[PDB]
Amino acid sequence: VTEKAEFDIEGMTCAACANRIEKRLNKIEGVANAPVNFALETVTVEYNPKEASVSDLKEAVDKLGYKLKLKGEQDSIEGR
Repeated sequence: VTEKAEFDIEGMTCAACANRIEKRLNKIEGVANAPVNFALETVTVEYNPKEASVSDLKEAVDKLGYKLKLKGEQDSIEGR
């Protein structure tokens, strides 16, 4: 179905600005959820690697102005 990926944020960390992320990611067709964090400096995306990719959504964030890159997956631990 969908894969639960994490991305680490270099630029801004503020609720309303970050809120644009949600829409900028929800733009991806093959998306389910994108409950990004607006303090912890981490974006978290639930999307399928069929329709878009990390590179695409990364571009959406770069286009906002501030840089994005993958970290790994949901959380630092919880192997499941």
